[PDB]
Amino acid sequence: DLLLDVITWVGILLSLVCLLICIFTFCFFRGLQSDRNTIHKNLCISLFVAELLFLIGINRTDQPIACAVFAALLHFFFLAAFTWMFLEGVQLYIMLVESRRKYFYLVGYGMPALIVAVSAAVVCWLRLDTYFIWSFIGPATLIIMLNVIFLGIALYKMFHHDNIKSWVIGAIALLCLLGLTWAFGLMYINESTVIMAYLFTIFNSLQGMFIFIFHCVLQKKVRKEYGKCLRTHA
Repeated sequence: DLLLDVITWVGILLSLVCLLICIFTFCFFRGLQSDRNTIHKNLCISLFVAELLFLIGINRTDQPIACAVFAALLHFFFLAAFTWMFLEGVQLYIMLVESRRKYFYLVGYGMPALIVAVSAAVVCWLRLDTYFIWSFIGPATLIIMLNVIFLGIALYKMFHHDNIKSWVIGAIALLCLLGLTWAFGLMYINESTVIMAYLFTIFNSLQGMFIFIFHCVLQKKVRKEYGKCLRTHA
């Protein structure tokens, strides 16, 4: 398990850095700020927190009180990131049919918050032996599928009838990347097979890679603003 952990540190750190490079460029710039800059900022914040909590809580169950906090925080932030891409798909559909910053914050964090508190009322990730690992997976898979539903609706609308097209293609690719990353991420925790846990590292490296290359340098708006700042400063 120790040998595989060496590889995971490389990938998770790369995901943390690649998110970090454009976690602030979503708030450090006063031009980009919009309804797709708050969703894409909270998404990176949630993924950053999830990655950091993973790196600090892979198996450290020596302190039970710390393990419980680790588990609750990770279970909250995973579904927070997933519902934030839900809100990203909803926003991409709305900007296709045609400031709600706090109301996206309400759906983006309230729904994960509602589940965690209610579920708690009834390895440091969770008990994967039935009980309510399925009660976690249910909402997660449901919102992933329904985000796919919106992404497909928008893509089909545009295709049979731009920049929204590129954004929804990037969003569906990013959602598939989260799927194929945090599917092995929930396998690296209860076991240590090199067959999937090792590829979990490269999927984190690609997940962060896509977040940093599509939504931070290939939008022709973040790149232009960063170039403006760079050229003006010196």
